[PDB]
Amino acid sequence: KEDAVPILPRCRFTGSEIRARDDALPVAHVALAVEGPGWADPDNVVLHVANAIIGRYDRTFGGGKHLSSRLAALAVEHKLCHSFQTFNTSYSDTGLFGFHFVADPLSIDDMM
Amino acid sequence: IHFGNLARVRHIITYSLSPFEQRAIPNIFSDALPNVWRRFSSQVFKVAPPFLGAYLLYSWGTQEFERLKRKNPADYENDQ
Repeated sequence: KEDAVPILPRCRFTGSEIRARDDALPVAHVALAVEGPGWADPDNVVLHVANAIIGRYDRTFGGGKHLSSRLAALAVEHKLCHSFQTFNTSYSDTGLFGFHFVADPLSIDDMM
Repeated sequence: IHFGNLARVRHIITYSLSPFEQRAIPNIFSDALPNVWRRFSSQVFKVAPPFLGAYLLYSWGTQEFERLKRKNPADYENDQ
């Protein structure tokens, strides 16, 4: 028993949402993700390449409107958000592939 | 632009499931029907009465009308 590594019970993913609303906060945060494959899967390599195409942004990127990331360009052109990031958080048996962004109340919709 | 200018809301959390993770018509017997009955019960004595009253008036008036069409034997009892 002492030298056997314990296998953890699997965690069920659920398409769903949780909305914590507080209009008194200056900017809104939104994260959206689908279930990932987990460390061992080779696809994680492709997923990361994918996230690279979309990439990330934040009002201090100098590239501004010329950034190669389409989403980044749009965010700039239309003042869509203060920032956004893609991620591919892995775990043993599962993971989270998604993106998170920070925007002003009135631009959440376009950004999303 | 009507979304984002509606109300000043604070401290409310809501949890929701995708439609594909749940059932469309859940707990028909434990929740649905009971409530249907509850809803029916709570309204029946507010709606029914005047409709029942209308019905009566209708029946009376319909019968009272046909009755006035029949002949009263008391108009021919001395027509020899």
